Amino acid sequence: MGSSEQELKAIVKDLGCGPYFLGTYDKRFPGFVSPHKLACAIVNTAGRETGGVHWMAFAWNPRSKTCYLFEPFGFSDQRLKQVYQFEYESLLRRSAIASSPDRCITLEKSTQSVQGPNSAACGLFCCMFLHAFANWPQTPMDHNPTMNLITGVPNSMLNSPQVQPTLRRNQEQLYSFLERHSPYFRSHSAQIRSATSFCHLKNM
Amino acid sequence: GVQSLKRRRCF
Repeated sequence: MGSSEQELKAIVKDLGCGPYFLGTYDKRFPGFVSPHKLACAIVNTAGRETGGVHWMAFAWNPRSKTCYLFEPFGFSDQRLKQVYQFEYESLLRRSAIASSPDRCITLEKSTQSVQGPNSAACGLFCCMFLHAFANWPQTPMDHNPTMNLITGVPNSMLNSPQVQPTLRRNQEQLYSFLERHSPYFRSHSAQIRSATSFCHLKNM
Repeated sequence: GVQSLKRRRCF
């Protein structure tokens, strides 16, 4: 809906990921059946019946046979299972089986947070990473023009009133990056920012 | 950017 509708597609499209974008999915995403092309997808932690709770990105580099998992909070698999009841165990298996000769795969997932605890900007952070992936499929997590704009923070420090200013800045940079490269974002700024604000989910 | 973790996975 407002906090990133399934129109991360429009933005993803604007960012030039079109030739690699499989689309938006819910927890049921099967995996990658693409042993020859770069593919990427924005997956939700929940089933469509629920409406969606957390957006995350998956990317596949057949050349290096590595699968990228970018979930904005950098949560451990243990905490992913707990907080969101999500597991990407079957999709990895499928992906190795369907896309790799030796049925092996290297998983590379972020271990740091770039998003604030009360922020509803997850879907947007995924689009920014997919831009990084499309342009630098060998080093998308860091060390590239796009991701150098934001700073990762050890997950244990997510709620620390100390790194909060780094996390709000990250989001300022997010918004401006989309502003620069996305006609759709530009023509929808007020709506998107307000729908995905840094403090959007703060308790009252 | 963010730090990542690489794991080999064979099935």
